[PDB]
Amino acid sequence: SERYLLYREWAHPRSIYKKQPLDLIRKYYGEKIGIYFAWLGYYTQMLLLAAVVGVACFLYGYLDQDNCTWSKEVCDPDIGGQILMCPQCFWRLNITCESSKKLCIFDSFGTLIFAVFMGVWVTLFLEFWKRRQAELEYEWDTVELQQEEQARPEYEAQCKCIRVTLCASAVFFWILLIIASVIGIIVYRLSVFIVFSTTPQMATSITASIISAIIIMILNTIYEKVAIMITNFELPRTQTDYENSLTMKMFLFQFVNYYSSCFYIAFFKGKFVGYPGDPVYLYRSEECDPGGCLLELTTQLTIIMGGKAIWNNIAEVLLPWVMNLIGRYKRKITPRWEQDYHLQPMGKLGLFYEYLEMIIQFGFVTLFVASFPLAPLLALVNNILEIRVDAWKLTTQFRRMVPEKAQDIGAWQPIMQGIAILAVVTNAMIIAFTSDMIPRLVYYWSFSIPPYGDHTYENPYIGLGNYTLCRYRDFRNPPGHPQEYKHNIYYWHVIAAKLAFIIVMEHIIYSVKFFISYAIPDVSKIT
Amino acid sequence: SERYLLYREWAHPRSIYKKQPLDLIRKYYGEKIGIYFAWLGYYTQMLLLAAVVGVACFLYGYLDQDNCTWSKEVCDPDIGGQILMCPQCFWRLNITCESSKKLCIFDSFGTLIFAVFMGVWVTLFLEFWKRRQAELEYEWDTVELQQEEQARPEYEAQCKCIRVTLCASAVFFWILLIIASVIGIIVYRLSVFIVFSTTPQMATSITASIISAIIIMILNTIYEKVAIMITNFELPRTQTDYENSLTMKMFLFQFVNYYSSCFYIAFFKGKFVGYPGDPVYLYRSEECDPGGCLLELTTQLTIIMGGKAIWNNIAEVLLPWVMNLIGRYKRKITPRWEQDYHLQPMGKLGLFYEYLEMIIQFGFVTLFVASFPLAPLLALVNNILEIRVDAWKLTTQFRRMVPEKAQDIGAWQPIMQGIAILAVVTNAMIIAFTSDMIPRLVYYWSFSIPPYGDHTYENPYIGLGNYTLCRYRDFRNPPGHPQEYKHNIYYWHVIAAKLAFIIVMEHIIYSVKFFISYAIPDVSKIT
Ligand SMILES: [Ca+2]
Ligand SMILES: [Ca+2]
Ligand SMILES: [Ca+2]
Ligand SMILES: [Ca+2]
Ligand SMILES: [Ca+2]
Ligand SMILES: [Ca+2]
Repeated sequence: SERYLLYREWAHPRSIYKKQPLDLIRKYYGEKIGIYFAWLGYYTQMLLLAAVVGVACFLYGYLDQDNCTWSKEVCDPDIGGQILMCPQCFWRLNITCESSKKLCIFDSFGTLIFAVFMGVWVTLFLEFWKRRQAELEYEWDTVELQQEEQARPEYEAQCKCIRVTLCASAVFFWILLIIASVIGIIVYRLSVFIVFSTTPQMATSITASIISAIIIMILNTIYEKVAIMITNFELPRTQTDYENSLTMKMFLFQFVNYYSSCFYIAFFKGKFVGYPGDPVYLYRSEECDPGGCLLELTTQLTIIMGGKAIWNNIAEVLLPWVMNLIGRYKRKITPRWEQDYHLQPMGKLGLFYEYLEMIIQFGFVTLFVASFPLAPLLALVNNILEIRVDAWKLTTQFRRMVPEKAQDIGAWQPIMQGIAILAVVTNAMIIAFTSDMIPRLVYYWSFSIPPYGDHTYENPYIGLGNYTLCRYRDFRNPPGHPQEYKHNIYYWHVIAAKLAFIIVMEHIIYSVKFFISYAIPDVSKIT
Repeated sequence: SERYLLYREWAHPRSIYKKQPLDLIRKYYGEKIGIYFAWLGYYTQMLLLAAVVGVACFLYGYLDQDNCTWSKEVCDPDIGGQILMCPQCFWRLNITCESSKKLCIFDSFGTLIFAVFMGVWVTLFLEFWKRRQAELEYEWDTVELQQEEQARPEYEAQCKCIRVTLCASAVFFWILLIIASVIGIIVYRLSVFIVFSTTPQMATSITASIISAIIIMILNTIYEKVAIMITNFELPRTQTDYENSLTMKMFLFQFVNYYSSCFYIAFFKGKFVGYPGDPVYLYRSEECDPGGCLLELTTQLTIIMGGKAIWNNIAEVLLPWVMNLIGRYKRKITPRWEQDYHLQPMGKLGLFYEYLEMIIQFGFVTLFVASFPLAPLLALVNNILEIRVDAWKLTTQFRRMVPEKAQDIGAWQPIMQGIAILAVVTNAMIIAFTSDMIPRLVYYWSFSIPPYGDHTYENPYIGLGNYTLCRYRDFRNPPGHPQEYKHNIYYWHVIAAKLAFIIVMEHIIYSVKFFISYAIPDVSKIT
């Protein structure tokens, strides 16, 4: 009774805090299932330390929240009460004072330290993963005879370059489709901010994040179906080619869907707004708060990740169980074959979707870690739950999966490598453009001086208000400058500082990654 | 008589324009010699197209030299004759007019196009090289039984972590030694510019380049001897470990020696000079011409490469021949063994030094290609000569080398990969900081406008001259500014433009390299 023990001591909510019998699940399910579960466990282990360091940096930021001079000035009625921000489509900073209280934690030097540590942690991730992979290759004898692969039945049924190009054109067309949907989310925020105003922006951002997550979830299944149909339409000569093409297309689409809103908030929202005179029109691109949209990006990421965890895990629990229930309703002693056939077959893909979910989670954790250090914590929790729920679906709900030989996770590993190659740069960008820490450091080290400071060490504006001078979130020329409402020394200084920081961080982190890869061998000494 | 034919149709100055019998030299010398010669031939083939495109861009620059507005203004007595440059340690731009005539060609948009093409060419280099390597692996059956390697006799004579650390400390100490020698070259220019002044800077730069090349050549043999002694002092368990350690140490030292002056001119010389008030002291770091030190870097690179080619090839011809002559003088029908024993043995290293020379040439061609597009041309010539001279030294001068199995060039290939990873960035930097094209483009696209321009579309200064206002090569505040002799909008704008260009070029070129590597498979379809 291998399955009885495998369900009692594993694949059960009660046994969630027990080690995985990797050898036993290899003997039962197969090599691919075992290596997937081992990879998930190692990912959880690394995210544990990631979360510990993130919580440490978050506590550092929370402790320094009391000494946040800018946030306290925002919340100070003497100065913050006199802030007159220009309209987006004349809200004072007071309504955003509490936001600043939770925003100074988002952009603090502890967050930069954690971003550097996250680069280091991503570096340590892949090397130890491949060391463990070689260890498992030796232990389980994964390296065996790789005989010539049999052609797919649909490929041989009808026995092609133009078709591949048409498939690529359709994939890019659907990429433009989801991009247009995200633009609709931009239109939604513009349309719903006015009614919310009659701070409203916080609820608007939360609702927009919820709507975007729901749209992503809805479109995920639609693209799964259409991509399966398209990949069947094209002809891969082997099943491995089918798997690789489907992996590439699904990864591209899920990357775009999940990270389109995140990239818009990090690198597009509020970047190109100009000045109230001659504002940029498309129409009337979204603006952002003085402290940047790092708060909005953090809210969006937290909402997406938590909703994904909760709702997706509940769905993974129920949908196989719902299908089993509906099969049992179709219609008491029953044999093993009858008991197992009335369960959903896994399919030739299998763990592809769970791998895709974990890769999306890795992208959320690494690509956008400069926003809030608390992403790994919840991610760790997710992984914990994931191990059990997946195991449950592989033991009780679905049938038994045919064993497969898999010395590695497959095309997901190079994808992750590329992800890291992007993620470093992305984090740098988030610290530079998205996070307003660079302007604060620039002020603190170059403008408190007496030469720059004082310390020793249509026209709807008139219709919508009776204010004389409004403060905009830009470094452009204030009134009294010879060329007012235009770029100045401050704006180009800040942009140069951001670009120099990006270059320095990219080069230093890449050098550290190269040093770690060279010093740490890909094969363990014990192995 | 294999050697007779191999000397008649190959390894001879007359047969310099004939294809290499790769199969015949594999049958005679071995796998490693054949793969080295094939790699050199393919490198020459790629440098042929590199040189063609470089000459095309150089001709474009020479044709546009007539329309170089800045250079013609420099050579115009009405404006160029009124240029009053501040002293380095008050030379007018007229003495440098001809230099500007040959400098506008150095920094032209054709050079930027050629730098992009050089990134693309470096990308195409390695992929086709490894395709050819796999083809040769299949053809020559290079993949054979790699039995356990025998321990070195000196390693087993005396049967260690502290010793390795001491060796690394000594290597870094000698790196500091050559750095100090380059600093002495900096002191030499400061000391010899005054006597040359009594344009002098051109002759000073040429003499400094000659002296630096001679010093590099002198120190090369010294480091070869000391590195051999140190590597014998340390204990590698196998000959391959000895080869890898020697390769790393020799490559690091030769990289530092050859490229220290180049990096100083590109990224150190004239970068930190400040303003005549409170100048930077160490003492009195070197300054540069208004058009940047790209002319000096081009002169240094051309001198180093041409002198290396000519003198090093003559030495490779003569030194084995000189040793043969001195052996024959020691003391007529003689047998084969007597005829061949009176020749210098190749040694266990063999083609290591020729590989090192070619890697240094590749670094000169790629790392510094943003200076002058004519480097590949001469480099091609070098390679041509190299093939013959090396072959001669392997056939007539030295003895026959023991055949060795080498499916690849070895540790030089990853080194080259890293070189390319640096070279992209380096070229970007040379275009940004070293090349003054970015300030010219910034002016042409942002300062000709009426708001910025006028077009519609101790104190030794008084002792050394009676001038009132001198023009310095910096964007700092001119007199009349509220904070004069200080950074302004222009300087930070230019620095931001340089950093943004570097970031854009790095990302675009890296994306192109990734696309080329992914699209072009590492194995040929015919293979
Ligand atoms: Ca999930
Ligand atoms: Ca799951
Ligand atoms: Ca590594
Ligand atoms: Ca040479
Ligand atoms: Ca040579
Ligand atoms: Ca490739």
